Amino acid sequence: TLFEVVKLGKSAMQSVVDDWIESYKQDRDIALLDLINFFIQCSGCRGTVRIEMFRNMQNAEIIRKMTEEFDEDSGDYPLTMPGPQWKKFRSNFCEFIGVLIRQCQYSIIYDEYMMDTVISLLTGL
DNA sequence: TTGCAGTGCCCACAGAGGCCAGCAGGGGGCGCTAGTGAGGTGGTTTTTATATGTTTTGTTATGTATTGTTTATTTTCCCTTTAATTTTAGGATATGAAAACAAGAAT
Repeated sequence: TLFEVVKLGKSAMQSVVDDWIESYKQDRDIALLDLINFFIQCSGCRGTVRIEMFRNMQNAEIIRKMTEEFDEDSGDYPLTMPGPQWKKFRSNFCEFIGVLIRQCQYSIIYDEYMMDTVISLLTGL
């Protein structure tokens, strides 16, 4: 529930950034799954990415499936819904990306693992 | 004149072939109808589309609460100066205790 944790009043953004760093050092797959799930539920898609469906089958059919499994109740998406709670949601989202990527610049960002999948999925979407 | 060898004629029943009704062969043209097949029109609904009313969303303005700012009255740390207050002899007191005297008592 990293989408909800980042959204619903995160006390310290660097704290959950370090939590994601610790989970990635523990196991790359689960932290990558959590980051992808965070991005998908940040896109307004209420579908949840699973371990095998992230690991095995590719990103374009993931995009097609989440287009089929968007599960909307309205046409609005979290980038345009009214204001306050969602405005601070968007700010926390941007700051989480910035702090998470910038904090790993010393040793983690040269493992050549997360950026391939992240770039592929984000480019496809 | 006759017997014999050969001819004439008349009939008749077969023999034959045209005449004729009967009958079957292939094909042309009409009287009439059941049964679909398709095409056109009308009705129905229906579905898209359009417009109106209500409500939801976004924007604006006012009031309250929070943070900051130079005063500003504590307040408090640090002097130099007294006002109790304490300590050390120095003399006087007192209350005791021997010491001498005087008074019973004994020898």
